[PDB]
Amino acid sequence: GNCPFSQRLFMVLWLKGVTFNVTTVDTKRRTETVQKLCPGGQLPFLLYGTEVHTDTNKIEEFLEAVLCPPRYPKLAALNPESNTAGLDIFAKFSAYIKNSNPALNDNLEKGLLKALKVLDNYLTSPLPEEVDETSAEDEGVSQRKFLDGNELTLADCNLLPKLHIVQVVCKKYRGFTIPEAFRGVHRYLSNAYAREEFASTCPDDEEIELAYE
Amino acid sequence: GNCPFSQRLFMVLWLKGVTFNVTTVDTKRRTETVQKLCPGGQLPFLLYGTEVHTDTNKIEEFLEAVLCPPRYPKLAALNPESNTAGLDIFAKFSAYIKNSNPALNDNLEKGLLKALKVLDNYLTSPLPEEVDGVSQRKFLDGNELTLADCNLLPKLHIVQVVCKKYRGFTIPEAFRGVHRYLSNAYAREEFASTCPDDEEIELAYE
Repeated sequence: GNCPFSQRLFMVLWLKGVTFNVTTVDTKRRTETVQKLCPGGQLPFLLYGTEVHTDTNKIEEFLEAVLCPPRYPKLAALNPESNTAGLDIFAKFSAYIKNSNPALNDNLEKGLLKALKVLDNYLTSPLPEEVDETSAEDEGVSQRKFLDGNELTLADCNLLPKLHIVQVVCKKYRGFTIPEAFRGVHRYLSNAYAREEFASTCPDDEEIELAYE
Repeated sequence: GNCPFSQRLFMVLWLKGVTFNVTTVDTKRRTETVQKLCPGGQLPFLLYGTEVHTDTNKIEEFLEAVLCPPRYPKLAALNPESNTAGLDIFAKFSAYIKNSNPALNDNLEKGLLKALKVLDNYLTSPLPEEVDGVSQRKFLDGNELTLADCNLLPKLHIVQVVCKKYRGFTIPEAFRGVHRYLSNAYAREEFASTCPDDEEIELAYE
């Protein structure tokens, strides 16, 4: 499976309150170390067509259990749906970007769009906690910042690195962007990119670009 | 390999300032979590005779790299000898404790004693930082706990506990280096608070 020393784990650490030094020297030392620890590859692998969408990170499980309340905040989502929202996106991305037959590109692109749209609908439908909240402009449209509410959870730690990779690699190598009509996905990514826990653990475009040549 | 979610790792965490609540209930939950993560066993495995003494903990290496200065203290030892001192004690122990033949016991014990003595000599010999004689430093590499201590101390402690219970064997008082090292370690909560009790150890190797 995937290298467990990943942006997902970095986000978990930062959200637990265990932050890193934010310098290029630290980025390099971290990257070199993870290269040693995960010689087979450090960013999440592309999936094959029939693969289930699980991606267990044992170190994440350890940290959530042992770095726990009261000393550390609990990061697990409250709504089970949050833990599966968008999970198929990296898979649809994988099939789309691995394909070099132009004849299959349209069906595969639509597959990725459709999985994005499913996420968008999750992001724009109210969660239980929102039942008596008032939407800003359109009745019954969710305005929460992240998957499970207004706080980052474990579910966001897995999804956002992957979504960010999808965006960088598709933009670079296909000229594909996530439609602006997916307002929930764009709000989500905008709120995420504004959080140091995501932005400071983000690999620069060049590391992502080179990873997926 | 050995379960990476170990006393060694917990020591590293506490030495970086990432601590935990230590009540019998919190400790029990952590133990349970690690059993789930490492069903095969949680304490370091006994070695086979031909096995090299390497014990790579990738999560430890990761933590040292990322939880680094200026925000956190560096824990890597400065003297390379620190990282190999006593690495063979767990292997000598393994040979000694696995043997069931009373006729071979005395000379396996000699091997274990000899390995403890090599460590004792390292601990009593001044490091380069101490030069102009007996060393007064507390730990392998100096007066601060390092990653090297995080590996060695859990293992040395298990050797002490198990050997005392199943062989009536103790580290001679005369190995002052070793005794002072263990005393100084037991006086630090980063070790004590992450240490399984004697029954958990004894029963794990029974």
